[PDB]
Amino acid sequence: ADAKALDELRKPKFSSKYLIQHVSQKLIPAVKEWEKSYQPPVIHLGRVLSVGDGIARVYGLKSVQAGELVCFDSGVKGMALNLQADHVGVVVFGNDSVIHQGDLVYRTGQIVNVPIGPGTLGRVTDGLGQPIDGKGPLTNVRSSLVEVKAPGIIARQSVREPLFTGVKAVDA
Amino acid sequence: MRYTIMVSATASDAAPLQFLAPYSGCAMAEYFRDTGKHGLIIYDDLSKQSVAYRQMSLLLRRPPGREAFPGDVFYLHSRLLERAAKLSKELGGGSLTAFPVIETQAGDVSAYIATNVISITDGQIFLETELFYKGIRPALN
Amino acid sequence: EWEKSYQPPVIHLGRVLSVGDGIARVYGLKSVQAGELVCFDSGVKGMALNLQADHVGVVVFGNDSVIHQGDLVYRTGQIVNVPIGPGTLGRVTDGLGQPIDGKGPLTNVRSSLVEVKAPGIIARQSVREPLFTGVKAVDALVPIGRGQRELIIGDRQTGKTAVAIDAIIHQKNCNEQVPKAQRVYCVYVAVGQKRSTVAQLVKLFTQTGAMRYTIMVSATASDAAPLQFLAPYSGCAMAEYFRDTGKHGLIIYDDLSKQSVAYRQMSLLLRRPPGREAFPG
Amino acid sequence: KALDELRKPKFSSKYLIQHVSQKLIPAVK
Amino acid sequence: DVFYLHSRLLERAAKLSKELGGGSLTAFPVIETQAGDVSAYIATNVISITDGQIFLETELFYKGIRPALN
Amino acid sequence: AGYVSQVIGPVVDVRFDGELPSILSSLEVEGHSVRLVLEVAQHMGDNTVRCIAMDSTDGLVRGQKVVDTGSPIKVPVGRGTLGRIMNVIGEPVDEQGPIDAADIWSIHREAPEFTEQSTEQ
Amino acid sequence: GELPSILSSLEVEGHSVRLVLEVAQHMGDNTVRCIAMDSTDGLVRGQKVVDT
Amino acid sequence: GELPSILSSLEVEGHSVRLVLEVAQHMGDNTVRCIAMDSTDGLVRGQKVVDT
Amino acid sequence: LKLPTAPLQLSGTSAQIATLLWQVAAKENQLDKVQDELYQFIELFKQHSELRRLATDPFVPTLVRTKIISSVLKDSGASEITKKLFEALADEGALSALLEVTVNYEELMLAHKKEVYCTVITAEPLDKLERVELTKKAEKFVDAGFKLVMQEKIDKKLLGGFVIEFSDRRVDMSTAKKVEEFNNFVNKLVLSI
Amino acid sequence: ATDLGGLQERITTTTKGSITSVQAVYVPADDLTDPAPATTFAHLDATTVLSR
Amino acid sequence: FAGVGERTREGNDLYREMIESGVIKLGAERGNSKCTLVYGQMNEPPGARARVALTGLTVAEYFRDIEGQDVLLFVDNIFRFTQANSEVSALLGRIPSAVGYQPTL
Ligand SMILES: Nc1ncnc2c1ncn2[C@@H]1O[C@H](COP(=O)(O)OP(=O)(O)OP(=O)(O)O)[C@@H](O)[C@H]1O
Ligand SMILES: [Mg+2]
Repeated sequence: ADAKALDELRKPKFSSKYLIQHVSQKLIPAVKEWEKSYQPPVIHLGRVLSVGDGIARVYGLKSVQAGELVCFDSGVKGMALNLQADHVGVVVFGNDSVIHQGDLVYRTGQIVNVPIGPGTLGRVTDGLGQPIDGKGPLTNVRSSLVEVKAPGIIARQSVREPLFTGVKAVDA
Repeated sequence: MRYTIMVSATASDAAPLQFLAPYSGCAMAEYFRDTGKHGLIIYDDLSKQSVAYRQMSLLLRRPPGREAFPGDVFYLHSRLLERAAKLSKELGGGSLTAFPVIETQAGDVSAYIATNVISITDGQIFLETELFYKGIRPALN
Repeated sequence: EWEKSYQPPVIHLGRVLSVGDGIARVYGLKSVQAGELVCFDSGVKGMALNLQADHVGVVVFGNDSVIHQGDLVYRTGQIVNVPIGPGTLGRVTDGLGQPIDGKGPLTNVRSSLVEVKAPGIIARQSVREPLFTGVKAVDALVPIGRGQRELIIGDRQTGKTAVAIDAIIHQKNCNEQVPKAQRVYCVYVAVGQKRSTVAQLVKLFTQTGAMRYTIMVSATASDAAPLQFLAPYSGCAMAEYFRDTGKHGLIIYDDLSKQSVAYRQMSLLLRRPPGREAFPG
Repeated sequence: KALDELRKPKFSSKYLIQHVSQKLIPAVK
Repeated sequence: DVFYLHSRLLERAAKLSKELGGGSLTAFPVIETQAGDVSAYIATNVISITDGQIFLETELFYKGIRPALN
Repeated sequence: AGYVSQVIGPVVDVRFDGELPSILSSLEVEGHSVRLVLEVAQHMGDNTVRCIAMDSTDGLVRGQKVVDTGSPIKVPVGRGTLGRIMNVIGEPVDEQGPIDAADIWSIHREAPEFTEQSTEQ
Repeated sequence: GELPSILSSLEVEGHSVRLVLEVAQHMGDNTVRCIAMDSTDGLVRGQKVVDT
Repeated sequence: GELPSILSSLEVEGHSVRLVLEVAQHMGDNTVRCIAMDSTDGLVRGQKVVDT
Repeated sequence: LKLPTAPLQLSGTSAQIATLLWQVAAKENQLDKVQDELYQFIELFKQHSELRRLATDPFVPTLVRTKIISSVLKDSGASEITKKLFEALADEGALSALLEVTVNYEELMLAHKKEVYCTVITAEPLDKLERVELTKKAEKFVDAGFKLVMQEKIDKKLLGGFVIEFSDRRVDMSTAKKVEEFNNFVNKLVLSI
Repeated sequence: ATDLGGLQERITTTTKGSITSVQAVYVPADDLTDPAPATTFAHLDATTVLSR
Repeated sequence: FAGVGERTREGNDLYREMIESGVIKLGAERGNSKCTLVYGQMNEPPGARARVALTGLTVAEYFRDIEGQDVLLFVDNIFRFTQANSEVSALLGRIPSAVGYQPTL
């Protein structure tokens, strides 16, 4: 177990200390003799807890926003979808074969942005905005978020102008 | 393709890219809507975007609904499609008009994604397959 | 005499571990019985349903928004009981027997369990004396004796409540011309109905005079699903009072098809595996 | 308070009692 | 793996080569449908496995056509 | 007062180290692109409530300060709301300034009781 | 110690009726999971149950 | 130490027929989860698996 | 084999470890020794971060954890019970079960001594006659030779009397509750007569 | 759809050579609305639907 | 008017039609208007679309309980109220009942 009897263990209750002082000199060299079999502990980075089927559970990443692009140490982008109490379940934008258990995950601080602007006109991109037609990167272009809110009730007018499809059945 | 953009998240791509490609294309077309020009967007097979989002939700152990679609699969299509708007005169007068494409299964529009997007949008262009081989092309019912 | 006989009894405590979806998990209550009515510190009652090894699963007879984690649950010591007796005639009570007509508490009454095993083979006898409903289609074609179960099945708005109402009113008409030993005291159980229709129905029963013999148990559409689930059992206990003491009773469980929906809600919120039409087994 | 990390035990197995009884019964002399 | 269940069973019915003795094994699996619904799970599994089908109808069975081979 | 534990879509678990909010109570989230309001759905145990969000949970960090409001969602009522557009949390959407409120009332309420019903159709 | 066999019947001591259980499973921690032949309303989680 | 990559092939030693596993996912406790190209009848827990 | 009977029965997988630890420690009659080592380990996980890293971090291998727990617990009066227990909890990654195994061990020990912790909430501080006539009234709320461990409190909202808090049950023998249930009964009578 | 597309998108004519692909598709109980044939309809140029 | 899950175009059209026909007045003559719109559009999460009908009820319950009026409450598409509560029930992990609705339908 109950909470009322477990919250009273924050107080000390030993009245004898023949083991606390014994291992405190003994803890640090016993830790250090497997220091190269350790991994550096992550707080604001993330380490891949598990991976499979395009989903990586990530331990750490204390300050990812929901929907933020995270990057793995292989350069594959992710997107932190469900933040949980003990891990982050991210979705992998590509193959997860290059993502192993123990890989480092780096947040980027950006919610998922795409190239917008006049320069993207006439181009063939993938679902993230990056060009796939093989004629250079998108210039004359600024980034913008993909999860913008729709315009409100007051930000609209009534739909009055016709948009011509050119097909007689729909235009008639 | 002096005026056409193409956002192409193909079938080989990972399911979050297929889920995210309509939002990328709509954020590209909102440049034209939000700066006084006029936009036109086609989400070819929005019933594959819903499948990709179902895959990501079922692998993230989200609670499924009917046809194993998550609870926010109506919210998924509605928060995308409501960005297709006709802005007022003070916001530039621009507009974005959407043409989502839903593939039904032998005309069964009582399926889940078809009912969701039918309830969301401002009308349908039905294309029955019995009218197609009757010579009527476009097979508009 | 209240002063000389006053011992505050040793109240067995229990914390709420987690509440929500109309079912609370209650730490403690180490001596609580299965099916025992427990009482939360907000006043809302509850039935100890699933006695588990570490917690107690309490369905909450009412709204679960008044219960928090860490609220105290007190056990009342006995199985879920309603007040039965002659003090219930005339009264409009809720699913647990508490009066909602606003005419004060149920006096001249006695508590008794809602979940009583039905009388056995050797306790019955054949159904011999008639119960007239005053509907001559029924009383000529589908005659109903005393001790019978008669389903009034139909569609929405086909006159089922009207057959029930005419049976209850006809019992008032016959009760003035018969001796005491053969008088039918009716119970109407309104499960899942609108509160406005139960109010108009209580007006009808008191303006024709049939409320003198009628008990009205109403767990309406806004009431919690354990209350709609329990209200037929409360009404059947209140009418089992007249069954068990030589008298005769009539009971209308109006829309048991809404009691089964309340029970489906309770079972599916307990993560129990659904069956045909998502109903429990 | 750093003891709050150890509040809920994270059990990677269900039959842990059998493993600790295989190791605590031979602790009896 | 209920397809693999019947698949690995029904693939052992084979006509062996002349090098392996020439022996044979002929399987006659029997699947019961429910009200003629051959669109069930196990029925379509074994229909996709086996070579032929001896489909027997109830409506021809009570027309005096016995064996009721559709 | 409380801090965000899990953000799974529109469902947000919030951990309160002290006193829990009631079910159906409103929770404001401190520090966000918009006014994010959560509504408590259940108490999960271990001092954690589970909330459903009234806006987008994109941009939500585990450990964001969530304040208890002590009541359900309270919307402006009165004759000053006539001709105005409110959303679920009672905010003006018609961009005509604030909403003249005679009172603010919680949106969750019991039905009118049996003595309070009228018996005339 | 000495768990009952599966299908063996058990008698709950101190009930309103003769509540006879019948062992259905062995749950694993000296716990047998039983099916009750009568109503379990009135059972307390310490009640002594003899094995026949 | 040094989990194999996903989609990589593993070769089980000690099996009668050549049993090849293919890594499908990393389970998280230094465990990969594999699908088998031949039958798993005859696999013993603890049997050595050599990564390719 | 032949282990002692546990004083009270308990739940699963964190309290079964405590019941086994209690039966082993009563078979060795080191019941107060291993409780003291459990408290010292609670304080040990309180003190250092590298020790609770071996209980919370999922990326430390089992070999590192079992070898650190083996090598640091070689000596210093730790029993074979506690050393084997921490080997057994380090082998399984279940070192987080310590904080929940000690409270069930405490409840087991607080049941083998036939004691009971209680809380007496009195309106005024007690005298050495206001207390002695209270415990003989409080000892009728235990069912055996349970010796309550008096814990006094103060609350002026009581108008004299006492409230017992056994953490399992609560007896409100106060006067401020008695004048509350007096008014409820007198108002429930005048609405009848 | 992701597994089927990851298999299927490799069977393509590129600027080096060509692969003319003929793939028989089992349609369970002649139900072309079943998702495993309905996913592989968009993966093909010419569909040859054989009917019962 | 409680528009539960309304399209934003049709909500704006209803608002402009209420301005034009005179039942909603803007500016200084706002007090002479006759309706209160409560709008939760389709672009909102299911938690927001599940409580817009309750907000419309609260605004109408003020006019009933305090002002003592006979109020009209236009819950536009009660089926969308049902489907929004179905969505918030599925997001809360509750097992859906028959055809796919919430168990507390
Ligand atoms: N015998 C009758 N003669 C004339 N009208 C009747 C008769 N019985 C019922 N009605 C009318 O039929 C309508 C429905 O009756 P009733 O209230 O019994 O239906 P119901 O079975 O309660 O349906 P629901 O349960 O859906 O309300 C009532 O408005 C009543 O006016
Ligand atoms: Mg009716």
